[PDB]
Amino acid sequence: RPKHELSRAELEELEEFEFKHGPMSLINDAMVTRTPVIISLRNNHKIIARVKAFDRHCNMVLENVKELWTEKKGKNVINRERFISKLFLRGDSVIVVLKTP
Amino acid sequence: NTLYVSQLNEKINMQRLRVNLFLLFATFGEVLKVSMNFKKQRGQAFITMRTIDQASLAQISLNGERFFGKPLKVEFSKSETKTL
Amino acid sequence: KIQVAHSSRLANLIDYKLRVLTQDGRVYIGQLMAFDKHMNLVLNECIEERVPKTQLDKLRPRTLNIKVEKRVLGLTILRGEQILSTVVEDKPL
Amino acid sequence: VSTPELKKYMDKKILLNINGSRKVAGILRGYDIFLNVVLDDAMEINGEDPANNHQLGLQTVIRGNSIISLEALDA
Amino acid sequence: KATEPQMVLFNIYDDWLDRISSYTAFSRLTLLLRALKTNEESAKMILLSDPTITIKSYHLWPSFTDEQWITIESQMRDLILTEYGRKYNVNISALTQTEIKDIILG
Amino acid sequence: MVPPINCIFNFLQQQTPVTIWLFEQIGIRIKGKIVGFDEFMNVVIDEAVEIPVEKGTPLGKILLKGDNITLITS
Amino acid sequence: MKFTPSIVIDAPQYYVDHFNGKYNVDKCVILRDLQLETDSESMPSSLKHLTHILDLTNNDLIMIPDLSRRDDIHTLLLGRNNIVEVDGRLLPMNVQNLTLSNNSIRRFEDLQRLRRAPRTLKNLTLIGNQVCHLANYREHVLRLVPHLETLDFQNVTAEERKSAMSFPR
Amino acid sequence: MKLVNFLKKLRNEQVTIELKNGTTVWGTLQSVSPQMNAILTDVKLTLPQPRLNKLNSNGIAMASLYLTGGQQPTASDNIASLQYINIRGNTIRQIILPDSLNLDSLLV
Amino acid sequence: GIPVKLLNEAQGHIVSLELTTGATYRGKLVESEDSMNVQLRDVIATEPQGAVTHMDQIFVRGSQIKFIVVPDLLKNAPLFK
Amino acid sequence: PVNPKPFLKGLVNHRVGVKLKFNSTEYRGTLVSTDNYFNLQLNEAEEFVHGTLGEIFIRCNNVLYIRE
RNA sequence: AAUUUGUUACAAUACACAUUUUUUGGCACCCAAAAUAGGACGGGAAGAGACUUUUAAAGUGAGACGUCGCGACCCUCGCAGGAGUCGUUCUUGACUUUUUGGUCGCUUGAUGUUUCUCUCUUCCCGUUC
Repeated sequence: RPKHELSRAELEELEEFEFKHGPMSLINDAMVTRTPVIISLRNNHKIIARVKAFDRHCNMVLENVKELWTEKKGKNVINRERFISKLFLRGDSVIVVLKTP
Repeated sequence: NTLYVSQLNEKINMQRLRVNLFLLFATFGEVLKVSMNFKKQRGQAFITMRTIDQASLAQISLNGERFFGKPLKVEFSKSETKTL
Repeated sequence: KIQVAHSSRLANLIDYKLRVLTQDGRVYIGQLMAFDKHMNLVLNECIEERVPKTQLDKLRPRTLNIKVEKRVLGLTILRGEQILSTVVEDKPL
Repeated sequence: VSTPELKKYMDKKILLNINGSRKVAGILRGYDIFLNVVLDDAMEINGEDPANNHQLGLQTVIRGNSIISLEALDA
Repeated sequence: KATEPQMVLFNIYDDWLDRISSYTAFSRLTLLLRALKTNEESAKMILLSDPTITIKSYHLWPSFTDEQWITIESQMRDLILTEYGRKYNVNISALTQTEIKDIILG
Repeated sequence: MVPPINCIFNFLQQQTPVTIWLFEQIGIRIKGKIVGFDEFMNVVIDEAVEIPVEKGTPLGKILLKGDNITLITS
Repeated sequence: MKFTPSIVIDAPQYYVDHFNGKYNVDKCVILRDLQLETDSESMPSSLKHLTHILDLTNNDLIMIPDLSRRDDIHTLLLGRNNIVEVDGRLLPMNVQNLTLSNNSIRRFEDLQRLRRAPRTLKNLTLIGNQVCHLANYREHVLRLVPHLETLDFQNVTAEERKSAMSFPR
Repeated sequence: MKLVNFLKKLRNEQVTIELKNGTTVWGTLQSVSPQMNAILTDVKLTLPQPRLNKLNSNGIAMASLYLTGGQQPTASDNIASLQYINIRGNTIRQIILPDSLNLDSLLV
Repeated sequence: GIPVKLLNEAQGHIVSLELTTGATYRGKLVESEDSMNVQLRDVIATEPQGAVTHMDQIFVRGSQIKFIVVPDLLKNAPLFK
Repeated sequence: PVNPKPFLKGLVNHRVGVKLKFNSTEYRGTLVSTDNYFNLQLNEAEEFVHGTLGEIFIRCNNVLYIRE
């Protein structure tokens, strides 16, 4: 059923369902259980972050997240690690997000 | 305010000519218009100034001054400019 | 140079000469007049400045003088999709 | 919301560039609000006009997202 | 998340007690117990500071090799050392072990 | 006039096989039997093979997203 | 009076010179008849505002010096200034024109101050200066100017530029 | 829920807005639009140096950086300092907010 | 918004276009919609690499447009009051 | 005459591969749930481009196609 | 013997929207170059090598779009964004007419894209230890 038919509260119940029961429930269960998540961006740089908050667009607030990025030129590789205490992440850059055991 | 020039070197380019004019007229006063709108060339250029006194001075001093070979014939404009 | 009001939004500033950055690395400098919801804006007398590839190499880290090829285009209407960031150049007449 | 106005273009042989590289020529049949354009007797233009040109199919539809410019070669 | 009165069992010690002797782990607990008050928000800043670290499902504490934990408890003490220190106005050099214990135990 | 998605519905019921070009970055073109479609022009293709740009491997019944669609060609 | 920051602030930077660029500044109450006897001090108050053109015409300035790094500035009008020497390293890459009419610049003093450049300016006017009268002054000015597009309204003649280059060699 | 409403309570804080270009902006933050258009005040915006035998940085971001008019000639590395940059929302990648503020109060 | 209304006010006048592909289409504007997709008449085209051609009619997608140059005398037009 | 959404409703808790548009990487795993946008959740996924991955969330814009 | 309060209308800001036409990304990659204890670095000029052209003698990696410019055996009269009309009263509105450069060389303007392949010596001027 299309979204333009529903009322103002039916959208709130719809978003509550989608967060509680749905794909993004992987992130929600990760926020409550304090389980660290791995996030791959489009950039190709992967952050190991603990999710304080998330949102519909997938943009999310992470604290203590660690960023891992490697670069190569003519098959000469170097691995670089960067630690930031507080992160707000816009959700359009992410591709895959996994929940660590 | 405006001063209608005449009898100048047509062989020189437009923008360059305008620049030259500006350079010339900065000593007398603040030049409001860089070059004449018509841009027919061959002398016809209206040097618009802020002050009338400055314009007058220019007219006095640069009457038959050597600018790109030929002597420039300075004179006061008939009608007032669109900017002024 | 010029100090913009500490809290000033795109609506607060009108007729200021701006400096507009697009995704392609070129800049449109001119007076802003209108703008829109998705932030496509209208510049009055605008000149697009560009960085030469040789100039771009010069910009790489080591007084630098860049030759910036620019062309004049009056009264344009930009597209919000292309715009990247905006800076203030001057204050109105 | 609003339908693009191709109304004078349809049934006329039209060239249109698909993406940065491509140029397809065909007789325009129909169109929609996203500019998705279906045309028949499609041909993919290339540097050598008779040689590298190869027809596509009896009916071809184009996503409006890949459309850049649309020129009609015709009245 | 509990709307009803009930008994629940959990382990405060988790990894550190399992790794390190029992006298010392309570002491590392008490270094922590003082600290989280002094860490209003930097707790989650310092405890998560190594993002490689994860909390075990049964356990409460971040499970780790315990070297940063010695660094964590030391940084946390310095936050306690300054906050106890600033209210009374003491120099950091003037702080001594007998004062540092008096900060810990009082 | 023949609306484009009407034409696609004529690809669904007429069971004609179609070749479909993807975006220029991916470098493969898919071909198969278009079964059904949505409003977003993302289509299910039965008995689809991916050809790099004729040794391509057969795919299956596969849902293909409309964002990457360029051409749908018989 | 002396060229201060306050004066600069006061100056009318509203009416832009529409020939090229923007913000045609005129320092003090009016740069035309400001009477700046000392060198152009407190240049930092402008802070490279904006072919940015500054009109200093009808002022007492002795030396063309004391500038802050100005990237924009392309035009200097310095007419009716008692300029003697104009040696500097600040305004080098910047600037496209220099109008020095009715000043006191020496034929040797003007040549000495520049020290020569591989490329410089593009438009130059030295008219109503003592130096221009001096014998071979045009040849000396062309040799000093090094690269040049104009010399007192008349362009250094292509052939004249070649002969001047030969004299330099 | 729109998490952008969080950023609107971060006003008057030191922040880095790390864009899609790789360009990073340190500055004091002002009102954030509902589209996440972020307007800053006193900002030093730069590009990181991939070392890697001096591999070539972003070619578009260097030009866009020199064309702000804020890059000073004598800067050895690649940076620019300016007042009042206004950033479109879709350009933002990451936002690094200060360590001091507590989330439990602001995330409600 | 005003920016699109100014494009509607430019109908029947020579305008310039920059597509995000890099080309330049200068010619007379016949139609424009609120989706910014315009169609132009008797238009000179400059390819991204500079090769210039001429075509009688053109229709471009608004999403691919980068900037549009409009006759200057529309600056004082009543939209800006 | 199956359409995409009932096709995803029929592929729930079946082994499905999903090819992303970038590196020709495909995640092979048991589908859990999908959103309106066709966001994906997977269990016991494996990344092919060789690894084993416990649980996965895949955003809708990056997927190329979905197969069984 | 202008201020404040109430009501009505219009305009601006914040309460919206991840599915091909603007703001929840077709994303990212060419690769490689300085270390010492008089010395580097940039710019200009000259010579030579190797390149090209003609049948030993001539200049500096080569081949393609434009961009505004240096010459001219040419054209060209010479003073009016504005102009006219009507309404209306001492300069305003509504309705019509429509830009100098029109060109050619460049006996190397001057200068940016895009493909392929592989510098040393001498002088002059600035910066750094």
